[PDB]
Amino acid sequence: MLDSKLKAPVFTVRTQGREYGEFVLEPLERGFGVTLGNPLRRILLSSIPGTAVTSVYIEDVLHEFSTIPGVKEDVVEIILNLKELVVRFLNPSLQTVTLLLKAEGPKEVKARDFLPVADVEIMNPDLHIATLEEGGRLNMEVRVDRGVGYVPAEKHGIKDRINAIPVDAVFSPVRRVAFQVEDTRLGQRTDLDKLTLRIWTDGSVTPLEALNQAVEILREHLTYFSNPQ
Amino acid sequence: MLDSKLKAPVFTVRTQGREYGEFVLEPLERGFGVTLGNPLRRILLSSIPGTAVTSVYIEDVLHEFSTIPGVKEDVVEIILNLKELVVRFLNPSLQTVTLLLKAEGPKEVKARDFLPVADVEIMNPDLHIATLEEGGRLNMEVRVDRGVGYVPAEKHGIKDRINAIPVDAVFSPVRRVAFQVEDTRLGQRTDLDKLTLRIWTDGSVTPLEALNQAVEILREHLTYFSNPQ
Amino acid sequence: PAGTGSDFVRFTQVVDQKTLKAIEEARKEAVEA
Amino acid sequence: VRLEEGRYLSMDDVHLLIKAAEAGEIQEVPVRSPLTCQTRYGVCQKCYGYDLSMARPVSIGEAVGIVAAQSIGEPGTQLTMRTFHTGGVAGAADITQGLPRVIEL
Amino acid sequence: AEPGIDKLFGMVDSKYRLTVVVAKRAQQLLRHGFKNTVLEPEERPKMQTLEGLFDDPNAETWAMKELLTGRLVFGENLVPEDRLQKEMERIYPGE
Amino acid sequence: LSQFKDETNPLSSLRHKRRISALGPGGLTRERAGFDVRDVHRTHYGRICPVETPEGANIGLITSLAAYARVDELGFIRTPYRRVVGGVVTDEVVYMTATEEDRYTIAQANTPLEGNRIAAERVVARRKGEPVIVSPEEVEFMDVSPKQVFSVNTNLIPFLEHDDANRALMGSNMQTQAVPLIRAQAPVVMTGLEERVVRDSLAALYAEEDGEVAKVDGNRIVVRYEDGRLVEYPLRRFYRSNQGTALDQRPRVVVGQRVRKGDLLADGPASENGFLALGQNVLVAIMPFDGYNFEDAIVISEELLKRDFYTSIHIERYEIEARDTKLGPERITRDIPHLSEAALRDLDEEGVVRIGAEVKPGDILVGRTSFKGESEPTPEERLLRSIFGEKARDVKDTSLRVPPGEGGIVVRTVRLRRGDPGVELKPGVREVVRVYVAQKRKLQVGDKLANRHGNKGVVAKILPVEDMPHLPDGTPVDVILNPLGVPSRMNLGQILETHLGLAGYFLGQRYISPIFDGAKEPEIKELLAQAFEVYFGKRKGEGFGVDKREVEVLRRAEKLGLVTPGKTPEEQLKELFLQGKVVLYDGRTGEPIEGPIVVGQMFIMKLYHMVEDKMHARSTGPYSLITQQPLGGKAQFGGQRFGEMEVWALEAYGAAHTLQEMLTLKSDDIEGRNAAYEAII
Amino acid sequence: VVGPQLKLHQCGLPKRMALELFKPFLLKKMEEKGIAPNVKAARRMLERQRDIKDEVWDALEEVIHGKVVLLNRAPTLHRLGIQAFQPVLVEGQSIQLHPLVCEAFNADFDGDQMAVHVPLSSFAQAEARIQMLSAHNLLSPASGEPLAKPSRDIILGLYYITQVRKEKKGAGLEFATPEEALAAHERGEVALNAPIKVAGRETSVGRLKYVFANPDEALLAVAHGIVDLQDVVTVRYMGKRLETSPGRILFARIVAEAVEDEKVAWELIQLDVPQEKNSLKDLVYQAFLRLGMEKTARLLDALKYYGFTFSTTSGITIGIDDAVIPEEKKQYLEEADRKLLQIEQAYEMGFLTDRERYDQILQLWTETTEKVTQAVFKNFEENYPFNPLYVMAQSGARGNPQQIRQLCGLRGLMQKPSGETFEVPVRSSFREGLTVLEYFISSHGARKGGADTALRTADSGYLTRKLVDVTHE
Ligand SMILES: [Mg+2]
Ligand SMILES: [Mg+2]
Ligand SMILES: [Mg+2]
Ligand SMILES: [Mg+2]
Ligand SMILES: [Mg+2]
Ligand SMILES: [Mg+2]
Ligand SMILES: [Mg+2]
Ligand SMILES: [Mg+2]
Ligand SMILES: [Mg+2]
Ligand SMILES: [Mg+2]
Ligand SMILES: [Mg+2]
Ligand SMILES: [Mg+2]
Ligand SMILES: [Mg+2]
Ligand SMILES: [Mg+2]
Ligand SMILES: [Mg+2]
Ligand SMILES: [Mg+2]
Ligand SMILES: [Mg+2]
Ligand SMILES: [Mg+2]
Ligand SMILES: [Mg+2]
Ligand SMILES: [Mg+2]
Ligand SMILES: [Mg+2]
Ligand SMILES: [Mg+2]
Ligand SMILES: [Mg+2]
Ligand SMILES: [Mg+2]
Ligand SMILES: [Mg+2]
Ligand SMILES: [Mg+2]
Ligand SMILES: [Mg+2]
Ligand SMILES: [Mg+2]
Ligand SMILES: [Mg+2]
Ligand SMILES: [Mg+2]
Ligand SMILES: [Mg+2]
Ligand SMILES: [Mg+2]
Ligand SMILES: [Mg+2]
Ligand SMILES: [Mg+2]
Ligand SMILES: [Mg+2]
Ligand SMILES: [Mg+2]
Ligand SMILES: [Mg+2]
Ligand SMILES: [Mg+2]
Ligand SMILES: [Mg+2]
Ligand SMILES: [Mg+2]
Ligand SMILES: [Mg+2]
Ligand SMILES: [Mg+2]
Ligand SMILES: [Mg+2]
Ligand SMILES: [Mg+2]
Ligand SMILES: [Mg+2]
Ligand SMILES: [Mg+2]
Ligand SMILES: [Mg+2]
Ligand SMILES: [Mg+2]
Ligand SMILES: [Mg+2]
Ligand SMILES: [Mg+2]
Ligand SMILES: [Mg+2]
Ligand SMILES: [Mg+2]
Ligand SMILES: [Mg+2]
Ligand SMILES: [Mg+2]
Ligand SMILES: [Mg+2]
Ligand SMILES: [Mg+2]
Ligand SMILES: [Mg+2]
Ligand SMILES: [Mg+2]
Ligand SMILES: [Mg+2]
Ligand SMILES: [Mg+2]
Ligand SMILES: [Mg+2]
Ligand SMILES: [Mg+2]
Ligand SMILES: [Mg+2]
Ligand SMILES: [Mg+2]
Ligand SMILES: [Mg+2]
Ligand SMILES: [Mg+2]
Ligand SMILES: [Mg+2]
Ligand SMILES: [Mg+2]
Ligand SMILES: [Mg+2]
Ligand SMILES: [Mg+2]
Ligand SMILES: [Mg+2]
Ligand SMILES: [Mg+2]
Ligand SMILES: [Mg+2]
Ligand SMILES: [Mg+2]
Ligand SMILES: [Mg+2]
Ligand SMILES: [Mg+2]
Ligand SMILES: [Mg+2]
Ligand SMILES: [Mg+2]
Ligand SMILES: [Mg+2]
Ligand SMILES: [Mg+2]
Ligand SMILES: [Mg+2]
Ligand SMILES: [Mg+2]
Ligand SMILES: [Mg+2]
Ligand SMILES: [Mg+2]
Ligand SMILES: [Mg+2]
Ligand SMILES: [Mg+2]
Ligand SMILES: [Mg+2]
Ligand SMILES: [Mg+2]
Ligand SMILES: [Mg+2]
Ligand SMILES: [Mg+2]
Ligand SMILES: [Mg+2]
Ligand SMILES: [Mg+2]
Ligand SMILES: [Mg+2]
Ligand SMILES: [Mg+2]
Ligand SMILES: [Mg+2]
Ligand SMILES: [Mg+2]
Ligand SMILES: [Mg+2]
Ligand SMILES: [Mg+2]
Ligand SMILES: [Mg+2]
Ligand SMILES: [Mg+2]
Ligand SMILES: [Mg+2]
Ligand SMILES: [Mg+2]
Ligand SMILES: [Mg+2]
Ligand SMILES: [Mg+2]
Ligand SMILES: [Mg+2]
Ligand SMILES: [Mg+2]
Ligand SMILES: [Mg+2]
Ligand SMILES: [Mg+2]
Ligand SMILES: [Mg+2]
Ligand SMILES: [Mg+2]
Ligand SMILES: [Mg+2]
Ligand SMILES: [Mg+2]
Ligand SMILES: [Mg+2]
Ligand SMILES: [Mg+2]
Ligand SMILES: [Mg+2]
Ligand SMILES: [Mg+2]
Ligand SMILES: [Mg+2]
Ligand SMILES: [Mg+2]
Ligand SMILES: [Mg+2]
Ligand SMILES: [Mg+2]
Ligand SMILES: [Mg+2]
Ligand SMILES: [Mg+2]
Ligand SMILES: [Mg+2]
Ligand SMILES: [Mg+2]
Ligand SMILES: [Mg+2]
Ligand SMILES: [Mg+2]
Ligand SMILES: [Mg+2]
Ligand SMILES: [Mg+2]
Ligand SMILES: [Mg+2]
Ligand SMILES: [Mg+2]
Ligand SMILES: [Zn+2]
Repeated sequence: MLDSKLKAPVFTVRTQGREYGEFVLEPLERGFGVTLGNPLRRILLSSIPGTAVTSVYIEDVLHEFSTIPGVKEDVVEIILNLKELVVRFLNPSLQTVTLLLKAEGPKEVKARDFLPVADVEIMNPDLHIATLEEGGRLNMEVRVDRGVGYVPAEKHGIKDRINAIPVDAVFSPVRRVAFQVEDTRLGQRTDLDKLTLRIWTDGSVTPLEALNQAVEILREHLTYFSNPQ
Repeated sequence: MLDSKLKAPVFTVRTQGREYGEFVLEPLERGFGVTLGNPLRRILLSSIPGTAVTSVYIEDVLHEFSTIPGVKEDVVEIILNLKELVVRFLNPSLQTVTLLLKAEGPKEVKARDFLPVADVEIMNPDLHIATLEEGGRLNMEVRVDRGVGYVPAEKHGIKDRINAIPVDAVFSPVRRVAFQVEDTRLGQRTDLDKLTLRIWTDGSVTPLEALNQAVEILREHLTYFSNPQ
Repeated sequence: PAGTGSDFVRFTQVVDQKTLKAIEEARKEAVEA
Repeated sequence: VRLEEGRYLSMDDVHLLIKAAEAGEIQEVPVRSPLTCQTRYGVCQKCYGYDLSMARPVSIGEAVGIVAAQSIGEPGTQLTMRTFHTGGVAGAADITQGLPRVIEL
Repeated sequence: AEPGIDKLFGMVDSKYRLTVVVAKRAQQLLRHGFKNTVLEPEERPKMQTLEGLFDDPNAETWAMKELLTGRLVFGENLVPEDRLQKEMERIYPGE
Repeated sequence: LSQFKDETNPLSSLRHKRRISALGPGGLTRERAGFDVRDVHRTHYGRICPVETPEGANIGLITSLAAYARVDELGFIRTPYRRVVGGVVTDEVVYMTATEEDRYTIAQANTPLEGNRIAAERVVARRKGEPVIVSPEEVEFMDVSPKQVFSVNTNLIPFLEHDDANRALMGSNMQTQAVPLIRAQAPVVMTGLEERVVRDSLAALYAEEDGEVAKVDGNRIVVRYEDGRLVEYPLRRFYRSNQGTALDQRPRVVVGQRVRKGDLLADGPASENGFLALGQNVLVAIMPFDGYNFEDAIVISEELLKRDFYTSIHIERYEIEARDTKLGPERITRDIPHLSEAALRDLDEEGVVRIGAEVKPGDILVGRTSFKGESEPTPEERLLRSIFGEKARDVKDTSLRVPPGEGGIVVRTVRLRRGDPGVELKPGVREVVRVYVAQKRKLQVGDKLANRHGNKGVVAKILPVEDMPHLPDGTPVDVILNPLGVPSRMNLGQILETHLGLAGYFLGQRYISPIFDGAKEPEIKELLAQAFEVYFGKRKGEGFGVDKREVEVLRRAEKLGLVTPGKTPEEQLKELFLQGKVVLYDGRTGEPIEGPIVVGQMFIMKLYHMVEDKMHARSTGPYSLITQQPLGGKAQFGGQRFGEMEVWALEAYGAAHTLQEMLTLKSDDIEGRNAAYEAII
Repeated sequence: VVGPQLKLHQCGLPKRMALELFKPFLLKKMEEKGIAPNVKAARRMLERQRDIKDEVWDALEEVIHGKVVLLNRAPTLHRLGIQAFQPVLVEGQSIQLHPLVCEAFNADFDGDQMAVHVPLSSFAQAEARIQMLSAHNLLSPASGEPLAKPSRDIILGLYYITQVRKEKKGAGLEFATPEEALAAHERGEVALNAPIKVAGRETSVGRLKYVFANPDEALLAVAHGIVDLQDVVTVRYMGKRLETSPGRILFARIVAEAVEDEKVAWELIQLDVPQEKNSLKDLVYQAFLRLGMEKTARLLDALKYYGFTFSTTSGITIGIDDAVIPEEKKQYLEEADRKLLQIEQAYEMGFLTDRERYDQILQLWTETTEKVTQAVFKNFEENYPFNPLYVMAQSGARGNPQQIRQLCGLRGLMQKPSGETFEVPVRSSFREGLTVLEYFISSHGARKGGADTALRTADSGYLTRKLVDVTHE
């Protein structure tokens, strides 16, 4: 092709790591960059499946409002940092993975201290979880699932071990979406939308990935305009 | 299918006359009805290519603000009724068609008075253009093009004949879009978007048609995210 | 004694064209022998 | 126009009359009212008027008594309250304003 | 709002009278069996879990749907107080 | 004269401690007088906050004294005043009596000073009660600072100066209702007392004399003073405040740290870093939504809940007694006579409920068995028992159940049986059972939040971050405040706070603006100017310019009168930003909101939930002995009160029967309610 | 808590509360269904939260169908203090009320708690939803005036949309006669002189550039960014070449649509001005008398809707640069200032009595004060027709003249404890620093105001009592 069609969007990309991901695409007809960036943004913040802590079990702790000796942090401040942790499985076979951890003595248990698990990777190694002092026992099991959106610990109420405690599920791997529609000058006319959205991600998935998934959800949805009635 | 997928959008339809066309579709996840109705609306008002008067030339009239003897109507009100006229070509070969008309003596020149043009049809036969009296000469040439959205006569400024006058371009066969997102309840969860958009059309195309075209333009656009660079 | 408690409306009966004939029939029966 | 006797004057009518008085044709208005009912412990239709919660005529069996006392109780909260039998004995404090007076009244 | 409330208000000499009729109507529309209606065949009362309102959801929503039509008859003294409840039970089954 | 210590949080406590009242003995002021007393008298300067009084029937009668206010030798509220001999002011101060004050010509703090020298010929001063423009030669005394004019509880308001004395009250009182959030956080803009507060109040734990830390336990911090000593400092983990708000001391000092004498070792229940913190700084758009923030409603970004922001830990305390009845002592056994084991589970410890057990409404907290009838059995119930199993614990189930509303996770229990160590078990009381329950209260629709300027609204809709207002750069707004609630009330202070906040956001900094001697519009405009560089600069460097929407709003902007026409979009936005507003995109459509909208960092608090918020709802229940009107108690809600005002309301309508039911079937008619119920069933 | 989408007709109540309230009615419905075998069963089934099958919610939701409840407010001052609505079960603790009736009950949402009762007898329910429902009692018993009218936000919305702008009037454009006045002044607009909305009697160039045939035509251009809703344009409606703004045109439709009787929609509406609370109020009253009760109800929500919607886009908020201070302030201040000196010289001599001096001073201020007030508005009315704060006040929306004054101009004379107003005024506005004393000074009259409400808040029925004891019969 050479004219109208060859003048197709030049989807260029610039991505560092698995977090930030810029996306540019132009030219575009009058006010389309908006018509696109917006829905996609809505999707990228709600639809996209992710992963996050859904249940925790501590050695001698029975409820979330307790305190563990030798451990500055309190159970609640810890289950909180866990929500911050970002994991990443590589295939469907992993619906629910339970990462194990057990540390003692003067040590700053970070997320890198979890025993490795085959198909699972941890994007949050140095993440702080607690500061143990002398005689500080800390043996725990933190469940991890693949879901979508926000699920209050009250809503699911996971049941691994009777003494375990449920945590709020934050699935959207996307941290924040953003899109700009700056005019672009191309020979003929000037009124040309130049969409370019910036995506942030916890690490679980990647910008590019997220975007792909997003656009699909849409496409698939557009398909629902098939059988009239 | 029975659960999640059978719970697919119940695209129902209600269309009376090629003009008005209601469209309902539910259930839908949190805030999607909006994510859908909005872009579609943007499309239905700009993309849906259409046709409409873009330039006019009168026998002895030079200025837009003149008056023609034997003709009650004034140049400004006549160029106005022209904007109301709806035409329809049948293939790409017709980008710009100039309909000719010449009527004299006591007659109510309607749109059916234009000399027929092979690849063109007039959906607006009985449209009132003027009421001619004794010694009323009326020889004109009105250009017609295929475009998208609204184009002020100031923006294009067509140049057929030096004495001709540009008219505001209204190609979009769509008269007005309107979508509502009223809550709907399906079992366990009540928060359910129920999108339902109402489409108006000049007659050229139909609601249903317009919608179909719209969703496609989007789909097609969603594909441009293919080859990176 | 003011609202629906008004001696004006306290007494008001409702009917069906069906029941209407039924009671006249009750009166028609009053004709002895 | 001929505003027939016994008719219920709509706001539209109260508008026509004010317009008439503007032109100069009337100064008073003969009208039924509660201050002259015959119905002892009652007040008939025609002497009351229009305003039910609706705009048509009053419907029979309505507790005008209370409906009145209320419509006047609510606004009461907006009036001023310095002293019930208003004014203070000093120099020459003449009238009484706000709720204090409405009491006195 | 509610169906032809105005239309209703007009069919009565007094606002408050209307409420008494529908009430009493809804009363007997249950007591003497719910199939004591003057309108049912084609388009009459309906609900959506299924079209199940055809049997017993809202009583008075029927009384009104009926009274809006010209089938019922309300008066101050139309039918002798006691002989009414007697004749209605004889003709309307459902218990 | 005495009541419950208002310790909803440290402040509440501190303010309550320093509160004055007229109501008392009987030889001193009663309830018949007041109109001249309840007025903020003239002498009420630096002696009594003019706004600290309550809101309602009790006004002027109960008031908390001003900051510097001090009761000398005998109940005469005095205030500080510096001596200014001749045109010379001194760093010396005299605590003057209310009476002696009349005797002199004092001037205000806000008077240009070159140190000891006064700076203007005509300078303000206030003789006994009146404002008078005096000469530097007559100025004998001067006011120490603005802060002495008001209370402690009021002096915390940022730009009080720009707030109607009437709404500032709402503010001052609002803070007393501040519930400590697990996520403390000091306001983006403070006044300068936050430190002194937590400190003078006993919020956080400070270090006595210099030294090093030895151990840092989640329960204790044994430090080592360089004097050769070492002491263990316990930390009240999760103790029960009179009002239910938690009070923990989270250490902020690491292992082996040389401490500076008087430096926080642990923070207070709600102290960020030795700074007071009673709400949470939160970005805010200030426009009208789809009626969701109607007259005083507020819309919340679900995102705020994603982060455990406005979550608050609450501890309730249930209690039940084993009473000694002449029909047989009430036994405290794990035996609940009539139906399931499923419901017995958590009751584990034969009787009491097990630790760490989630108790939902209805569940058993403690089992109790009293004796059935009043004195004789029941002939009807006798046949019934025999039928299936005559032999049965013919006893009643009067066990402590989770009251409607809610229950959390047990965290402690107390049992005081026979052989009491040294407790005071009331007569008849065989033994008492206390059970403490805790629940994490997250921000939910119906909860009420209020800034320090008096804007008090309730949450009306939690929106998904999905579609609520977002700035050009991704970041969405947390809360949306309707504007119609600001012209009427006259508190621009909040607007003045929002703006400065906008700066502090991209400038990543917190400020301090004293009462009457603080930040000023030009200075704010300045910092904003600095902010625009951070916000837009990076935008220029990251690779992009202005949107089509950004320019779109700009047009409707100049046509408005906000941006000087002609100048460049970049230059236009700067001006427009300096004004405190920026362009926001409707997260729902992607289009802009025609017209620059201000947004910023506004400190907002969560208000405590009184027991009334527990959505009451009674169907049927007990009834008083004497009068036969409904009554609630432990579990069953009390009946609502149907008073005359309402009676009339009904009377007005033609609601005849409806009114009778309220007087018969629903409350007093014995035979009625009974026949009623059944009839319905 | 406000229930925006809720309809007058209804109100949102927590299902949780519903359960308790309608327990008996629920129990029997349970037996009706397979949910429970009997009463005692159904009861135990509900005795514990965690033991309720979701089928029960579908049971309650079914029982409630049709029936309605009553709602009460803190002070029940008039009959409307109680209204009827159809419940719509909702999650949560809070109750969802409609905003329009928020006028009848004096209720804000800073925590005001309402109550609710249940009409049992088929009769009670009859009267309840017939003569006590909310959408049937629109007009007030006090004044025939509408009680349920576009309150605060809705107005603001409906107003912003229907309004016309005006701009710089450099060159003398009075096109009304020359054809060279059309050509040249049309180019000058395209230039940087004549604006789209200029003072040009017959028509500003803005009206010249655009001529819309059909109605819809008008709005599309707007949509396409060619025309703002508040700009002056020409359109061809039913047989008329009307020169009105898009916004106005649209409004016409909203009503013309709420009630399909389009022509009847133009006869009772005044699209010749911005929609004010009165304009609307009137609109409502007309709609009532003219069309019908229930139909009027529709138009009500219709307005409630667009009002809200437009409001959010309008983008009107409140920044510091909105409370504009008139330049004449310093003038009117200094003028009255020196005049105050005159009164002083006139006293220092012995001309005026100690009292004369006083009363004469206050006078001056009272005047000067009232002066700036008209001054600030004149500023807005002249320069910023669309100032946030100013729009809310003029429109029925929100904001009192005196109030505004306190912000831009200045709050001037506060009285002493007793009553004798101070001699010195409060020179400052809320826009700038209302200084310490100035503040303290204000604090005085603050207490008396509160001391006045308190002594009243005590007994609200005092007056109404006396009246009901002599009027009930
Ligand atoms: Mg590249
Ligand atoms: Mg996560
Ligand atoms: Mg272990
Ligand atoms: Mg702790
Ligand atoms: Mg696997
Ligand atoms: Mg696999
Ligand atoms: Mg180590
Ligand atoms: Mg390590
Ligand atoms: Mg990973
Ligand atoms: Mg250590
Ligand atoms: Mg388990
Ligand atoms: Mg971020
Ligand atoms: Mg081009
Ligand atoms: Mg452009
Ligand atoms: Mg991350
Ligand atoms: Mg892809
Ligand atoms: Mg169909
Ligand atoms: Mg939804
Ligand atoms: Mg000409
Ligand atoms: Mg002409
Ligand atoms: Mg002519
Ligand atoms: Mg014409
Ligand atoms: Mg074609
Ligand atoms: Mg061709
Ligand atoms: Mg073309
Ligand atoms: Mg709809
Ligand atoms: Mg459900
Ligand atoms: Mg539709
Ligand atoms: Mg079709
Ligand atoms: Mg079709
Ligand atoms: Mg009545
Ligand atoms: Mg017979
Ligand atoms: Mg016979
Ligand atoms: Mg007989
Ligand atoms: Mg016979
Ligand atoms: Mg008349
Ligand atoms: Mg005259
Ligand atoms: Mg009379
Ligand atoms: Mg009488
Ligand atoms: Mg009062
Ligand atoms: Mg008032
Ligand atoms: Mg109905
Ligand atoms: Mg009839
Ligand atoms: Mg029948
Ligand atoms: Mg049939
Ligand atoms: Mg079904
Ligand atoms: Mg079914
Ligand atoms: Mg069917
Ligand atoms: Mg009939
Ligand atoms: Mg008939
Ligand atoms: Mg008879
Ligand atoms: Mg019988
Ligand atoms: Mg018979
Ligand atoms: Mg307290
Ligand atoms: Mg005494
Ligand atoms: Mg006294
Ligand atoms: Mg008093
Ligand atoms: Mg004081
Ligand atoms: Mg002392
Ligand atoms: Mg003392
Ligand atoms: Mg000196
Ligand atoms: Mg000096
Ligand atoms: Mg000295
Ligand atoms: Mg004094
Ligand atoms: Mg001197
Ligand atoms: Mg004030
Ligand atoms: Mg100190
Ligand atoms: Mg200890
Ligand atoms: Mg320190
Ligand atoms: Mg903090
Ligand atoms: Mg902290
Ligand atoms: Mg809103
Ligand atoms: Mg619970
Ligand atoms: Mg006994
Ligand atoms: Mg012993
Ligand atoms: Mg105890
Ligand atoms: Mg609010
Ligand atoms: Mg700001
Ligand atoms: Mg300062
Ligand atoms: Mg200051
Ligand atoms: Mg400075
Ligand atoms: Mg500025
Ligand atoms: Mg967004
Ligand atoms: Mg914008
Ligand atoms: Mg009891
Ligand atoms: Mg009880
Ligand atoms: Mg209660
Ligand atoms: Mg019974
Ligand atoms: Mg069970
Ligand atoms: Mg349900
Ligand atoms: Mg029903
Ligand atoms: Mg209102
Ligand atoms: Mg009220
Ligand atoms: Mg209100
Ligand atoms: Mg409020
Ligand atoms: Mg309130
Ligand atoms: Mg009641
Ligand atoms: Mg209503
Ligand atoms: Mg509002
Ligand atoms: Mg001009
Ligand atoms: Mg001239
Ligand atoms: Mg001429
Ligand atoms: Mg020319
Ligand atoms: Mg020029
Ligand atoms: Mg130029
Ligand atoms: Mg003009
Ligand atoms: Mg244009
Ligand atoms: Mg114009
Ligand atoms: Mg017309
Ligand atoms: Mg429509
Ligand atoms: Mg119709
Ligand atoms: Mg219709
Ligand atoms: Mg019509
Ligand atoms: Mg019109
Ligand atoms: Mg300005
Ligand atoms: Mg502004
Ligand atoms: Mg001055
Ligand atoms: Mg004077
Ligand atoms: Mg001006
Ligand atoms: Mg001027
Ligand atoms: Mg001017
Ligand atoms: Mg004024
Ligand atoms: Mg006073
Ligand atoms: Mg002064
Ligand atoms: Mg001054
Ligand atoms: Mg000032
Ligand atoms: Mg000043
Ligand atoms: Mg100022
Ligand atoms: Mg100041
Ligand atoms: Mg009294
Ligand atoms: Zn009479």
